[PDB]
Amino acid sequence: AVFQMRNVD
Amino acid sequence: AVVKCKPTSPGRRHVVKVVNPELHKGKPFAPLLEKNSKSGGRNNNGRITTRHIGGGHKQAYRIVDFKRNKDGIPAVVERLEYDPNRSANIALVLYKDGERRYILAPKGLKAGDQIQSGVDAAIKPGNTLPMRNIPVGSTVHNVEMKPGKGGQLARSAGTYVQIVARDGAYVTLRLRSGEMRKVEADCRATLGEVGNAEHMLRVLGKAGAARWRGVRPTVRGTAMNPVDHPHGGGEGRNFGKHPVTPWGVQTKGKKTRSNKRTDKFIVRRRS
Amino acid sequence: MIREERLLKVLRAPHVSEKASTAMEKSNTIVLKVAKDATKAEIKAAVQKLFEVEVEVVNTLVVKGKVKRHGQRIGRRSDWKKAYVTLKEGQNL
Amino acid sequence: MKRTFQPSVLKRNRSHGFRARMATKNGRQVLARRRAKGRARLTVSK
RNA sequence: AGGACCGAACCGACUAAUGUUGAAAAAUUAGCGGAUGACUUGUGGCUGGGGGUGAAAGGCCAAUCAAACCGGGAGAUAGCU
RNA sequence: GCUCGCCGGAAGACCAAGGGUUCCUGUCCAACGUUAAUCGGGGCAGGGUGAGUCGACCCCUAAGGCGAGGCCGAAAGGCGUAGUCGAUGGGAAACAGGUUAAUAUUCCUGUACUUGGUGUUACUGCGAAGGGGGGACGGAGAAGGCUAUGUUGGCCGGGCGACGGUUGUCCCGGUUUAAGCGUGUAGGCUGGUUUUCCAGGCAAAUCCGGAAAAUCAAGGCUGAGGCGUGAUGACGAGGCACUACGGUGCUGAAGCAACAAAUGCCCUGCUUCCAGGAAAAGCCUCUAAGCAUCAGGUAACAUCAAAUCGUACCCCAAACCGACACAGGUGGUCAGGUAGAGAAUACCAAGGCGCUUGAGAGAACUCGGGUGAAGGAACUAGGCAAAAUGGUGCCGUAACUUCGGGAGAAGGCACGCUGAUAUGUAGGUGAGGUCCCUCGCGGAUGGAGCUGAAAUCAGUCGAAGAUACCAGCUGGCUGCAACUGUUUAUUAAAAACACAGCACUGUGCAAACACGAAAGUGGACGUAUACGGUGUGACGCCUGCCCGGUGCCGGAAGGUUAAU
Repeated sequence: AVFQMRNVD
Repeated sequence: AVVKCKPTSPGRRHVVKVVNPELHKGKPFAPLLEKNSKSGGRNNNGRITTRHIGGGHKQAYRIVDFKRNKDGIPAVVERLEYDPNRSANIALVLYKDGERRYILAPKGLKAGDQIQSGVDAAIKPGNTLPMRNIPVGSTVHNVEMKPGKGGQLARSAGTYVQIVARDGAYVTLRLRSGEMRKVEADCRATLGEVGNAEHMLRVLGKAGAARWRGVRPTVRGTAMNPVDHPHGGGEGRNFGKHPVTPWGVQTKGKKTRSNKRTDKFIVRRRS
Repeated sequence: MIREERLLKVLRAPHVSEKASTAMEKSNTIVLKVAKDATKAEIKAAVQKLFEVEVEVVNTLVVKGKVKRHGQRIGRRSDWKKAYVTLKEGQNL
Repeated sequence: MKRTFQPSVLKRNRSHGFRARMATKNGRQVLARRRAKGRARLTVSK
């Protein structure tokens, strides 16, 4: 599945 | 005689049908029918050379007698018929020998009319005779561009072409566009004008109305992306860029014409 | 047609089975394997001469060879064509 | 969910059959490479 | 009469729970939208990689797409770990 | 083996796709099965797929592919004519019963049918790659006439009830039969026959079409279904009999009527509406080049041939597609009883299953549910989730509006059972009797029988009668988009996209534009009331000003300027 998303802290 | 539709449910309120009661309902004169399969707007390469074309109801092509080669023989109308391919109505005239051919219908046409092609033919609407016999200023349609080629001019409904001049072998013609253009007098032409002048009145009235016409939805380029169309991006509609075709040719204010060979026939630009 | 030499190879081997015996003791239809090709007529004539008995009607079918396997290696058998030669009142052997 | 693989022998022979390989020189080169490599199955069928 | 109404098949996937090394690499359950049409679907073709297609999300093109996959140039380059 | 439980518009059955012996039997338990396993879709072995008329092959053609020459391109190659291939289409013909452990429209039994070869006889103008006809087609809607099928009655066979009754207005079961053939009805379509003439259908024409006459009014085509035949039978509940207790032989009663009735048939109809609805062959006819006592053509009989290939099993799944015996995905066909509007839903028939780990204990906690006293959003980012509303008939219903809406607005009443009206009414269906008939599958008269709601009155039971399943929450202000749709398959269904409409601009046809070095196509077998591009986004009121900068059009003297 791994997915994606992002890490905008 | 157009009749505005009553507002029963949305997509019906704005519809304006153009009924034509004198048309003969029923199956088409079968032998002259022939197949006309939809192209989808694609060519032999399979690329979409022309966008916004596809789908729609199937249509069957019908041969029409452009040349009107049967001079001298009297003709009589049998019945009017609808033509899916064209704005103008077609008509099934009966030649005295029993041969039948479709012809574009003049506004003055009615059932039983005695139209007759020929050089010696009397000047009444529905006749198809060479322009050399035609008096100046008479309404004219279905004009041949070449001697006996057919009659590509004024095929559309409500169109008419006045002949304002006859000097030389040529006769000058006034196109419906308003552009002037010389045409050889030897070319055949039909007197009067086609009667479907109500054709402009239709307004479709729904989003799905274009679907059977083979028309496909139009996506504006500003809503697209820079990679797909020169317009696009800008975060929130915007515009900025000078308007252009997707291939980059300048839209609005650029004559694409480049023939030169036919400039001699162009007496004047359209106004 | 005959051309005896072509017909002689048609009858390569009888195919005995428990069902075939019931076919013979009741339906009087002898059962045997035939050539991979051939036809309904040659199979008939082959019984008309060498079996010296009249044929009522001939039937044909092809039984696919069941696949076998041993380890990663596999081995299909071979296809063969069963035939049902119905005999008249003149049947013998 | 529907799988990407939706088998049909008729499309299969037409798309990847020996005749398709013979349809053009580029397909014949494929067979030439499969032969040079050595293979039990030059194509696929029955 | 209707891109008309309620509502199964059929199609679609708005909410919420469960699931999160699941029964399932996106489902199930309880509701939902459309359901004579711009409908859905079977079968068989067409458009081939800076190209295709797109009622336009830069989405999709065999579970991968701000440029598919396979092989080759190729042991590319890397002042970096 | 005896019971329970689930589906039953399927979790039953069938075909295609696809799989490829998983099918049947014997035997085996290492490995395969999320457990043991004598079992299995597992190992081994044997057996199993029977076609003139099911399908493919075959004839024909669509979108297309290929393509003699040809056109074009550095080469490879691309395009394309005549042609050829291409079904998801069209084109000749088998139905019932029986049988096997597994195959049956295939074998057997019974009754049949089509197209050709050959022969006999009779009559006679036969003959294309050509002409014409036919094949040959849309959406929606309206009924009517019927069948599949069901209920009830009658008939026949069987049963007097484990517990108070049950020889009667009782209970149970059966009441099944095709293609073919004869008959040509309910209907639908069209005025027929004959003579003469013609610039048409590339050649010709007796055919089609056109034009003049004459004559006559029913001439023909199409067509379900019914009724006969097929059928002295077949099937058949149930018995008589041997019995490897898994069955096999024989015999075998009644086999009708009435009503209801479809999504199936008549219907490729009819009516109606624009969006005006493939292609060719087989088929019916026409002659030409030709044969013309022939060959051929048509008809009755007889005979022969109908090959090759598929045929087992799975078919919404354990076997196809998902790495799995995986809660997913997979097209068409068959459509029982009761209630109901219904293919919804509940309970059942036929039939298939209890889903390949179980036995216990009855902690939290978690998941799936039921109920809860008092309060009723005090919870929370937020009425999220649950709860609630829910049917038919009738009363009645506002602001606003493009006068169609809003609207099922909102808000209420009635709803079970039984009797009477009427021992079953209004209606529907329809036999006998009677009469008329150019006499048929006729019509009128006549009304039995069957079927059958809805209403009123009265009575009656429960806390509750649309009692279960099934089955809208409603109103008010306002933002946005006109609306129906479409969109990030796999976190965003939206105000985003589309949209009809409006406007601008390009384009006179060998069009602009677009694919492609080209050739050739698309646009379009269209012709400015058309087409392309751009912007805007129904409708109503409208849409002001600025050409300095930027872009573009128009203008041709001068300034400037390339190759030469």
